Amino acid sequence: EEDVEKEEVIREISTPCLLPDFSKIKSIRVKMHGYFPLEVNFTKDYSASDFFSGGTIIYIQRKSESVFENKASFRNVEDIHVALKRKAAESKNYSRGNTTSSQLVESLGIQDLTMVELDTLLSAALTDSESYNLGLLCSDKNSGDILDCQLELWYKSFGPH
Amino acid sequence: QITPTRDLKVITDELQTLSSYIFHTNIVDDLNSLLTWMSPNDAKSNHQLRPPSLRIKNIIKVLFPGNTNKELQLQLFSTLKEFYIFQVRYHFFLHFNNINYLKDIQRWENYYEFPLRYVPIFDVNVNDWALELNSLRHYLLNRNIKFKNNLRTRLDKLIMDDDFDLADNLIQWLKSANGSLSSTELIVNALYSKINKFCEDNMSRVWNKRFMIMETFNKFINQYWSQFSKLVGCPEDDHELTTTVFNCFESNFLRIRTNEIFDICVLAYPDSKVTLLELRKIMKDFKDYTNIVTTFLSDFKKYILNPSVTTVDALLRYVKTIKAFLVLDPTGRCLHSITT
Repeated sequence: EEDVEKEEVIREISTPCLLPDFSKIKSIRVKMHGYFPLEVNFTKDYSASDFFSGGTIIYIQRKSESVFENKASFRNVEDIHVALKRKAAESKNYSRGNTTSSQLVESLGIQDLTMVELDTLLSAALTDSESYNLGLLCSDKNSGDILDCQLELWYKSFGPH
Repeated sequence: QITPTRDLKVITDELQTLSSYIFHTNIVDDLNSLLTWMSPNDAKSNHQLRPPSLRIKNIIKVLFPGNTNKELQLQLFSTLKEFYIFQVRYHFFLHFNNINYLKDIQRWENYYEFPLRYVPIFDVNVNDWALELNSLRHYLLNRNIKFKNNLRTRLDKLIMDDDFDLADNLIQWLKSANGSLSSTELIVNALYSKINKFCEDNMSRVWNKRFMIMETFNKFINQYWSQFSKLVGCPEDDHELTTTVFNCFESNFLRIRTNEIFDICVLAYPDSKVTLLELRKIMKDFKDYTNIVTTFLSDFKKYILNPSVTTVDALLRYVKTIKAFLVLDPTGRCLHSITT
């Protein structure tokens, strides 16, 4: 509240910083490249003092860098700068390869969960009740590697055998 | 990107019936000659990278010189498109396991699009031909691990030998494919490998120069930054990318100096004094100091602490390291660790 009756001013501070009095704070958010954003707004019902009564520390969850997350398409923006920073950070530990399990699952060629699952399911048949269910997956309103399933179904239906 | 297919037999039967009704002539045999020519399934009746005769071209002119004829003609195009769509993927699936290099997919693309110039079927305003091409590219990326690895190696080799134009074509191909190997990761790794090798080539064992990291960074920027920006497509004045590149350069400079610190302090001193002071500007963490000492002890004890070495030269080199590290470290805590 800027210590006055004015509306608001955004204040950007580092982490180990002394925030102002709890009763005068309306909302706080944390944003940073990596851990997914967290934002809490304090209404009249609960105050910042009541929220922090258990402790003055708030935890944030870690966003997972999983191969299964990026099945076929990268939904992440993947900025060139943060990719370079991550590469430099990884090299610092490396200076201080197929060593991690993510490369192992990548080497096995089972990265795509849905594509592998439908490949097993289509192995033989093609019962009509199932076929409509598989066709429903191809005709999904929103999904990921939809084009992969469509062409896999085409390969099964009218491919070499 | 949903594409329909109505089986080869049905679409062929629809095609012969439509041509017979519209044309009222015996072009069906001659129509069958065209479909084989566009067909890469049969390698005897297709083009085989050979221009068609006058017969095929004349027919196309006939096919390509009221409302019912227009819609009957329109559904014909769609039916011809469906026939070719069946025909390309079946050929692609026949040779799916035979793909190992990018040059293979380009020649197959030329093989498929060879009839395209002689018979225009794809409308200009709809990039339909590109859509299935990206679809087939996407599947090849997401189904053939060996092709994916070969593309990684090919791009790494191409970026290593400064074949920038072919590398740009490869990056464009990957972006169009939109596969599980995004070009952003590849250019990051290619850039990281290139800067590491350039650093190894340039600032290896050269310690007389002052502010040489600036000299190295400027030389690399003038030699490769414009090409790299063209590859990525980002503006040339990307300030934060240049800052990160510089931060990686000094990190590489630190790593090289940590590796060579023994010859740096023992032999070149005091000629390498200047870069020692520059090194002092970079070291900031306790891990950096513990790595610098444990390496330096390891080599010094390896070489100098041999009793086969003369004791007078051993002491002379020893005090040379003492003054070198004292100038490097005003506190002298590392000297105490070395002395103990």
